[PDB]
Amino acid sequence: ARGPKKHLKRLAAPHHWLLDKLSGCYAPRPSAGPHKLRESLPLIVFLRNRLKYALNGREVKAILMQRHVKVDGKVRTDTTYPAGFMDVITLDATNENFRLVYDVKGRFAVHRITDEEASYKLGKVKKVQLGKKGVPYVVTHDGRTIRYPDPNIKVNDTVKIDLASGKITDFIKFDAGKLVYVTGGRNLGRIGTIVHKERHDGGFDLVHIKDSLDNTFVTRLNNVFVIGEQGKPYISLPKGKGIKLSIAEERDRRRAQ
Amino acid sequence: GISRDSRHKRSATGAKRAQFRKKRKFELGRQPANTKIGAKRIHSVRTRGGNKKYRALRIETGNFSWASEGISKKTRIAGVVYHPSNNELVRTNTLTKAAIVQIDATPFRQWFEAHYGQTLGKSKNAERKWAARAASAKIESSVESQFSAGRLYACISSRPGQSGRCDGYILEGEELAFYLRRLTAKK
Amino acid sequence: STELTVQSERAFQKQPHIFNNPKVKTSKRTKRWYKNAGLGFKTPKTAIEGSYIDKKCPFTGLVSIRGKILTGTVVSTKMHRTIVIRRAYLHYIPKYNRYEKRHKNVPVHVSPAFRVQVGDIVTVGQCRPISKTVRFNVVKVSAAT
Amino acid sequence: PRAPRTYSKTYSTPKRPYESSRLDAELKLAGEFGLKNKREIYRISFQLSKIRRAARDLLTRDEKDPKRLFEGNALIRRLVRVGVLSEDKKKLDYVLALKVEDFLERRLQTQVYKLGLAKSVH
RNA sequence: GUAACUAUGACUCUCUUAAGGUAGCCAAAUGCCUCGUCAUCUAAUUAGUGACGCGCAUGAAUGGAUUAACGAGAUUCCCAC
RNA sequence: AUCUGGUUGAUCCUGCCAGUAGUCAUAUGCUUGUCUCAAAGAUUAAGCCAUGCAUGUCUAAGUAUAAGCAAUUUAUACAGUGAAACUGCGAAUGGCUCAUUAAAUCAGUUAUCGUUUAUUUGAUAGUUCCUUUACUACAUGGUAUAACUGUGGUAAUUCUAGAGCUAAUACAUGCUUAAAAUCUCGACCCUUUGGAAGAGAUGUAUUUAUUAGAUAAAAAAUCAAUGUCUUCGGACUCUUUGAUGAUUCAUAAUAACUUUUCGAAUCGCAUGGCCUUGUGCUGGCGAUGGUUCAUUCAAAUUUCUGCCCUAUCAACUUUCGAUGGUAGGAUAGUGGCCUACCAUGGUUUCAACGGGUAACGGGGAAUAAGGGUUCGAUUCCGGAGAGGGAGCCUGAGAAACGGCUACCA
RNA sequence: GUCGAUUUUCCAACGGGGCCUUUCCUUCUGGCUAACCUUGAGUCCUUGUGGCUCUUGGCGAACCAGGACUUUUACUUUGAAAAAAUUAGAGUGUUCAAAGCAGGCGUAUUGCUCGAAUAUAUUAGCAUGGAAUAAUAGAAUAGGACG
RNA sequence: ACCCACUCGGCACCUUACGAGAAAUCAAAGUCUUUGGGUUCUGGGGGGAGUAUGGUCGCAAGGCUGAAACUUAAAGGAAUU
RNA sequence: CCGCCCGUCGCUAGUACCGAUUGAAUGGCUUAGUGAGGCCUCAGGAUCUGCUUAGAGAAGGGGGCAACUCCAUCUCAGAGCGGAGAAUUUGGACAAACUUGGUCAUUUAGAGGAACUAAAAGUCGUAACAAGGUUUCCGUAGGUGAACCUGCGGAAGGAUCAU
Repeated sequence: ARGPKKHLKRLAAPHHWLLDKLSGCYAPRPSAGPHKLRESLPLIVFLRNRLKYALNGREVKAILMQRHVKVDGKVRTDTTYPAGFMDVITLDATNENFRLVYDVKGRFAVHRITDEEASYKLGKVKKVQLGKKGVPYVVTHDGRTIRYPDPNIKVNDTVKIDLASGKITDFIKFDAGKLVYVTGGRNLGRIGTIVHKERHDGGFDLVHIKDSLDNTFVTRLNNVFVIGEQGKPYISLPKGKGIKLSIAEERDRRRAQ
Repeated sequence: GISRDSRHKRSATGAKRAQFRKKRKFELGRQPANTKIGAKRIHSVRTRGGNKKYRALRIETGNFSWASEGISKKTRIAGVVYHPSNNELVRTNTLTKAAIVQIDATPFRQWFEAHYGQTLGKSKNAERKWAARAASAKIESSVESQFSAGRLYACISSRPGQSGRCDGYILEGEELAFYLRRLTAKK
Repeated sequence: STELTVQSERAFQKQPHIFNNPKVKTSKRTKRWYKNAGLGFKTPKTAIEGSYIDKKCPFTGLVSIRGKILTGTVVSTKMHRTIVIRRAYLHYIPKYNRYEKRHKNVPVHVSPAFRVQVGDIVTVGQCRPISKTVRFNVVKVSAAT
Repeated sequence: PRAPRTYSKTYSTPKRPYESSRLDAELKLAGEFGLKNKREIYRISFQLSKIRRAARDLLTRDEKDPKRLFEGNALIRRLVRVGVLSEDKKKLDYVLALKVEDFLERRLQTQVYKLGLAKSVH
């Protein structure tokens, strides 16, 4: 290729931004940042498309460089900043604290939250190891690294981050009876509880999840995200609560109104 | 340059592959600037992200580790005596990994005498230490000879063409027995 | 399997970063490093109690087995510490609703821990590229008389 | 270069293009509704041929299967709202025998005619 | 000698005594004209080669046509010198 | 999901020719009023190109005496706006074409426990002086020059020569450390249950050796290194460690090592806090920069299985790597990738190898009972190339071509 | 059985798990055993084998995570990740349509609100259940099996 | 033993006929649009042409494999008058 | 059946092959020999250099005896390296390009030679269709203006389903 690409053609963008086919041949190529390019949502698409606060990708620059839109409590004026899952986009004006979580269908729906709740994130625990000077650290899906975790925090767990300081508060381990968000499978957007998981040695450990209709589906533990335990989820779930109604009943809901 | 590519080089079935890709940078290979003995000289090469690589030429005074004692002395190399790759590397006296050499043996004499025992090759607190070492151990009649001889056998562990250093590994045990047989076999 | 000589080659046949400290009094005086290959492959007793080196061994070498675990009959064992396995399979053609046989000869490195002949079923695992052809190491053997 | 804008053609020329019976039939149900050319009828014939393939697609398979139930009801609903089926013919077997005539009885010129204040459909 | 057509393979007669040179080959060491004609080799070739043949006067053990290898045989061209 | 005309004097067939319908197929011929939408020098010539243009970039936050405009009510060092040049970053993206390319690219799916990764996002650095009573740190050098000022040269080019200057986050050097512990070396006396004055070293990075990185399970005699508690018969009890299917892993410790990498001689805005009024000591938000580990954008190899026509291509590969081994070299790294020394291997009638392609692969496209057949230069993804080969500098990234060098046209 | 929207038996069809009929998913060490195969005082109690504050001796099958060996394939089931655009197709009066992914409805002054579904991608790889069809070996000089 | 009657197994057949085939016809040419027991070889209108070429074999004659350009609306099978 | 129809020959106008010519051209690969260029490397050392407090005569060699009221004061013997550093060149691998033959592929000239198809049917016969007047045909061998003829063996697709 001769060096890394810096343009993203419109058709080749991730579908879940819903980017109309016409009107421009290019899409916002989201900068390098906390989340992966395919699994991210740039601030341009958030402010201009989903909120409709700005018309063009020039008016979002006038919104961002006037230091309003804080992604994890920090200013962030990069128009293609990859804001993704569990990030709290905070518009200081209007007093809106959107936590970017998945619509049931498999897109980032706008989900307004209170300020009492918009002061943590739930980082899914990726790798944990001893760093130099034999100091244990945890790294989360966000690219946040936290030195001196609880020594019971293993991989696949979730950890509340303070996000004002950037420290761990409470953590939830990964086994049966725990509530789970799914983070991109075709089961993207679904919220259920764990039944049991597999021990596929170097062969993708699957987990069998059951939702609130005794509806069991299988997903990989990397697309699986520990959100809490039965009854009290650690965040506000969006309207629907990841139930995934079949074509008939979802059309019946839409036509009842 | 000296491309390390696999996409030349006659496929396993026997077929001569048709050349595509006008030789690419990232399959790069460079000239082996061979390191001789004495009159220290180092040339640096910029490699794949600045990440400097030091090619030694005429390198002197390697850092040799007597493992069994658990120490390492900065020593002059004399000459290469045997190499299991070529016999021309020996004649040219070129320094590479696994090249068996003679080092000056006389900061090791000076250490062994000063710290542990008494004249190998034959105040109060220092006498306590000696009398506490209390025949810690001896040498098994193979390394004893080489201190008196003036220069003792070692094998290079550092890759001096890349590291820029000729460190490592004084011989001892069945390794020395083998490399004595392989030396005395030829010459 | 040369055989009956660990001191055959010009260089010293070591295990790397493994030391036999000669001042220490250990009755046996022979320290052999070995690991668990993983994925429930029972490391053979021949490797643990052997005398060979083989740096390309999945037990006694610096090559971790990761990837996939294929299987096949042994065809040729004529070259040193490398065999060839024939992975017979059917290729279904969607037009004629029918299949056809294909060989796919794969060359595999055999550590001296095992002994193979012509017409043995071996289970091999993917490792780092050992040479120009061989990518897989032998982990299991099943000689059916 | 941005993205291919999708076009599709709505008409279809009949297979054997000189046939007394077809020519008679088409001129008749062109003269009734006051059409301009034979492609009007070829279009309505193409639209009905799309519906009929979509009907047979949904029919041949299992009964009381979400695919058949959803797509079948969607089509019937869309047709009964056009007026090509009436209240009492919502079975997905009436739709298979739907007579291009029925679609041609629901064009704007035909309705302007049949609701008076129009004096001959031309 | 006649005849499709434009150069003739069908007819006809008389045979040099007996037969009319067949298969082949050639301006051949055998062709007068002849430095034959066409091609090729050369800037230019009475030379060379390959074809053409009503062959002054080719030709079948007075052997005809090939022909590998061999030649202090006769000849032509090319490279090295 | 359909056929019809044509061999016969007529007939039934085999059968092909013709008709018939379509073509996000192409060309062409007449005709052509309106609306939306919209391909377009791909086949032949990856053949040649005049010319104009397509890559440059500035904030409060690198350098400013423009001999520029400011010009007035912040300025006596600078401070606004705003050229040139140095510095930084980019120019490796994009766009274009399809010539090469037939286990090659490519698709789907694997692996990096085999590596590099500017930038982004997270963390992350009291240890550099070197023997300790006034050696730069309230701040080093030109060991340097641009731009500018002048003196030129060629007919000429994005020619630059000599001279006069002057800065930098440019280019060179170069200090400011708290506490505690651990290690080594020794100023100490008495035949012991034998113990110390002090001195130095111990950041990070490199390189090499050595050690730790634990483990299915209950009791026992004994000798020694026997050091405290002897509650002076005798008791010592609790002795620590993460992750993976798996590692020599992460990480730590011992000995050192290095033409000793890094650690902020940097810039903007507010200019607050305590009085010992020095015109001190301490102090916020920022901006760059910086070492290692993560992360992100990537990359490089990489597992498995799948490509069109040919036997009028049956054997192909091995001095000049062909298959494997050992070691070395090289590489960012794995590897016959290359070198040396060994063994004689490896592919193949399940079509190797050779030849052809008016072949870049794929997502797809046209036709439409089902099964298919034909095509895909071309709006997306990947690969390749910039007249043809080769080479190489600069950089995180190139074997770059709107970069350089040579050869051929 | 009811308020032109829905559940009951009299009563079947389809597709299933346990259980033994010689039938055995190889089964362990801990954790977990909820538990009665049993009773520690028994008894809240219309005459009641109506019902638990709770627990000796052991169940295991609610329950792994470690052991640790499995005579192997094709075949088929279901699931996993399968880019978008294209295709099929859901919704919506771009005036209709090819399209587009918009729009819709109220005070239409501070507004509110449904959408941008779903489906095939029958190759290969990964998991998953079946074990009818097809092949391979197992005890033959027993170097066979189990304790 | 030869012969006679009944009986099977295999053989070379023959005579009458519901299925098949364009028909002549048939013990398979049947079990075939109600299309699948296993398997090898061959053909795709008529010529050019079993020709050229290239291999291969042969003492030779020849054998094996085996094209294309171009040409043409029929050529052919069976039965009827 | 005054039907049909086969070859030679002649006229024509097409296609293909053999063909001396060391044919020619293009392309790939390749032998042996020259081998630009950058890169790695053994040297080289135009110039520019800093402290050299290095002895230096120089007599306002600082507001004047004064190790001047020492200057980048006069002027180099040095000197070290603190060095930078151009051409130049020593070998190395990478490797274009050049010559030189080779071998394969494609394209293509050629005097002549021997064909084949077509086209009016023009010449010669009448080979085949009837028992086509010699039944036809196959394989092979020879002969001959032309069809064809004859031998041997075979077949009915025969003009015999017969003792």
